[PDB]
Amino acid sequence: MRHYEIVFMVHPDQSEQVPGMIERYTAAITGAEGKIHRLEDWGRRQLAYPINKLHKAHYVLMNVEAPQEVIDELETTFRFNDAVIRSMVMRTKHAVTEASPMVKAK
Amino acid sequence: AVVKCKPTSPGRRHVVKVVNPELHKGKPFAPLLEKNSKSGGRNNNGRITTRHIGGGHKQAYRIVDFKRNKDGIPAVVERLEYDPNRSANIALVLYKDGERRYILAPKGLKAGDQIQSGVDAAIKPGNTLPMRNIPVGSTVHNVEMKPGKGGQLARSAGTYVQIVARDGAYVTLRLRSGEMRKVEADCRATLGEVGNAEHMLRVLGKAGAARWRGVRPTVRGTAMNPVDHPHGGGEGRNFGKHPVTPWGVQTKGKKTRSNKRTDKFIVRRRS
Amino acid sequence: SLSTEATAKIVSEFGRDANDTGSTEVQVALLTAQINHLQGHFAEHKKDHHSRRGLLRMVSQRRKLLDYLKRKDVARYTQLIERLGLRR
Amino acid sequence: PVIKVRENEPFDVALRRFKRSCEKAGVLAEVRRREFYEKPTTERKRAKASAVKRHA
Amino acid sequence: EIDYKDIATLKNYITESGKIVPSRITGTRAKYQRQLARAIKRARYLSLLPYTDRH
RNA sequence: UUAUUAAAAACACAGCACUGUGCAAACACGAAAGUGGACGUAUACGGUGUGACGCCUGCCCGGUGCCGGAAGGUUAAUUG
RNA sequence: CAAGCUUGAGUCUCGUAGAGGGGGGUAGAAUUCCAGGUGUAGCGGUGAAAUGCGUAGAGAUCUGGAGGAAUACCGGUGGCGAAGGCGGCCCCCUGGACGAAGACUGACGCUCAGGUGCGAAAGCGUGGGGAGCAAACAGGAUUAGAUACCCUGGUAGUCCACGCCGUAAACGAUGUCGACUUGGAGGUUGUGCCCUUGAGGCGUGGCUUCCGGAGCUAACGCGUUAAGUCGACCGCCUGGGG
Ligand SMILES: [Mg+2]
Ligand SMILES: [Mg+2]
Ligand SMILES: [Mg+2]
Ligand SMILES: [Mg+2]
Ligand SMILES: [Mg+2]
Ligand SMILES: [Mg+2]
Ligand SMILES: [Mg+2]
Ligand SMILES: [Mg+2]
Ligand SMILES: [Mg+2]
Ligand SMILES: [Mg+2]
Ligand SMILES: [Mg+2]
Ligand SMILES: [Mg+2]
Ligand SMILES: [Mg+2]
Ligand SMILES: [Mg+2]
Ligand SMILES: [Mg+2]
Ligand SMILES: [Mg+2]
Ligand SMILES: [Mg+2]
Ligand SMILES: [Mg+2]
Ligand SMILES: [Mg+2]
Ligand SMILES: [Mg+2]
Ligand SMILES: [Mg+2]
Ligand SMILES: [Mg+2]
Ligand SMILES: [Mg+2]
Ligand SMILES: [Mg+2]
Ligand SMILES: [Mg+2]
Ligand SMILES: [Mg+2]
Ligand SMILES: [Mg+2]
Ligand SMILES: [Mg+2]
Repeated sequence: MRHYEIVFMVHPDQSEQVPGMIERYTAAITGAEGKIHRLEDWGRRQLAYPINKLHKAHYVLMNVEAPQEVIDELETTFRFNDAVIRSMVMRTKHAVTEASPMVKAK
Repeated sequence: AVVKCKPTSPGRRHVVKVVNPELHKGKPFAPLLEKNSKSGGRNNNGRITTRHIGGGHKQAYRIVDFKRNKDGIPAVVERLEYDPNRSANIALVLYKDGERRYILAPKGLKAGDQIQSGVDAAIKPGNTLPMRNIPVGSTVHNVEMKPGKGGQLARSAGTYVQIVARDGAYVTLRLRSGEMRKVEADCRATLGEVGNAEHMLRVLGKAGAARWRGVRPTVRGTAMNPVDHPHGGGEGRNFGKHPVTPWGVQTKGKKTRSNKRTDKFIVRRRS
Repeated sequence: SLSTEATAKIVSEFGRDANDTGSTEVQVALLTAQINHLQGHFAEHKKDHHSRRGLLRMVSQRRKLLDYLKRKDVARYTQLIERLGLRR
Repeated sequence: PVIKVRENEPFDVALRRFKRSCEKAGVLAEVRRREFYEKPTTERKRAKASAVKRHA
Repeated sequence: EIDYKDIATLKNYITESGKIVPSRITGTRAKYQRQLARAIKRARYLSLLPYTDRH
């Protein structure tokens, strides 16, 4: 029942499924009695180096309080999904809700 | 678990057996049994066509599903059983409608596990899906060559197949021999490896253990007369010739594949 | 190692009050809960030699405390090793 | 150390820019160190000696 | 305290070739130089910063 | 194991190795249809050599074989 | 022997830093190989060469793919660990250390023959893997010779899992534990207070580096992290060879 910061970037050719992709993963998280601290759609962003002959991935950030058996199944759906090109789960000490620098860079 | 025997007799000194305690100690499922009588390596002309085959223990045949086409319906594994017809173990599964089938037992699968076939199944060891729905890089077994025909590759104990690439209507597989092969993407595969991976760790220990499996003794061609083998003859131990088969074809190195209609599917031969 | 509420249950259960954390029976029972818990770790991680050295310090500290308790008060010592299942 | 030549910049000032840029970027010394293998006991002995003779 | 997502702060601590500048020169204290290098390495993985120039 | 002058140090053997074989398998018996291999699928199957186990297994690719390569030289039917 | 005490030794509460250990994923740069494109006579190597590679199209250059190993910069007289040792990033399991204010137990302590465990690299066994490097080996040089130093290749090994071995200039060539004995300059990691702007300063713990005083030492040197002044216990030495 720990805090996690999750970043995943999406292939840009399926960027209109992104609000559908977010609200599908939320029902698995709030449905595990885990609370959601932040949820930021960053949009299309120029990559610093090419991945899979690409640039301009679609970045989504969220900060989550959840148990470990929900976050373990979130990377199985990160792995077997062909739309997520890159993801990153990190453990956090305390829940974060202040706006990130990516929201205040707009 | 490999176990060493104690040298209480000279025929027991070198015996190493593989003992699996999770196998079913009991009789097999009788509706899935058939008669299977032995050949002696003789064909319908009555002639020996393969040497060194004969005797051994009586065996009944288990009908194993290599097709895995009961799509959509879940199945729970009842127990693991011994199969005398192959090196791998088999599992008895129970579908929700009440059908029982034998499958090849993959690695790590116990009683109470849930398997499912079909196009919309989950990516976990034991499930069978078409290879256009399997991630590239996966380890699969019981792989089809034609769609609907049934699994033919990676059946022996501990064997598997890696899906190396998917380009178009074909996928490229790295076979267990080291061969790269194209197979069409509508063929099914089962996730995981085949179980019983320490089958190659066993030591028979004595000549009778080979005779229990229906293996007859091999005579060296150099131990014969010239009328019997190309290697025969000599006054003492003479060889003097290039090593050949009993029918005169140079063995020890010469390639024998001559099949022009399947050569387009083979990307790289083994090394 | 041991968590906070699993720790505080043993102090209320095995001590004189909720302030008595330092008595001999509490220290033996706090070591016994972690020693029995770390068996599941070392059944998976046989090659973890650097953690097993810290497990063996709890084993030698419980044995020294048990031999001290037996020399002072044997009647209290018999109650503890039955409740925890030590020495058979 | 990629350096573009700007407008009406002579040649010898962009040569000097390229020379100054890869001297600061540390490219020739990274290549000349990585040309032979050094044992980790020789790396520590050189590292210890360079730290002791940094005594002003 | 240092964050990998703060790209404008992290870019004042890399060279034009992308190498991390040592705190001998930048003057960062030792506790924050370790937090800077770990956070720069997280950002390189998300391709917010580059490892090199050529790529 | 040489029925009927040879029972052995010969044959087999568990173990070891090399080699072929991607399944309409290699291979074998069959003018062929088919069959065995196998209701097996490379942890498998055929051929060859050595012969439990222990310590081991050095140098040579000039000759013959085999695997690979294709610039070039030479080269049949066919055309004329 | 009995009864105590809290100063030694332990337990709990709140935090901090860390390449401490085990397991599973993943990323980028580079080398090698395979396929294709462009292109044409050299490449490679050395003190100079040759062996080798290359007109059957090399080396160079671009695109795509496979695979293994190691993680530039950060990076340090830096940190952790009993020692051996440990360095990309992420997750799971897990050991220790240190600080603050308290509360608790009440000498529960120190050392340790025999015993048990851990223990670099090389090596051995069984099964895998095999890019780079490289004992043995081969060829080319150098040389009086050259079983070498140099060059071109190259197998075991180096890598993984599970067992074995039990040795190193395994070194601080300095056993462990405790108390006492002037100072200076630093590093690292906590914490307290003061005008909490200036923001900076003064203390108080842990670990660590370099000088140096008394004292000690054959000298060199060591010097509050002692090789100074003492106590407890253990290991070990008795001329050089053999
Ligand atoms: Mg045979
Ligand atoms: Mg044999
Ligand atoms: Mg004869
Ligand atoms: Mg003949
Ligand atoms: Mg003969
Ligand atoms: Mg003779
Ligand atoms: Mg002969
Ligand atoms: Mg911890
Ligand atoms: Mg006779
Ligand atoms: Mg007879
Ligand atoms: Mg007779
Ligand atoms: Mg007789
Ligand atoms: Mg006899
Ligand atoms: Mg044979
Ligand atoms: Mg023989
Ligand atoms: Mg030829
Ligand atoms: Mg670590
Ligand atoms: Mg080319
Ligand atoms: Mg090996
Ligand atoms: Mg050399
Ligand atoms: Mg080895
Ligand atoms: Mg010694
Ligand atoms: Mg050492
Ligand atoms: Mg040292
Ligand atoms: Mg010594
Ligand atoms: Mg000094
Ligand atoms: Mg002096
Ligand atoms: Mg003597």
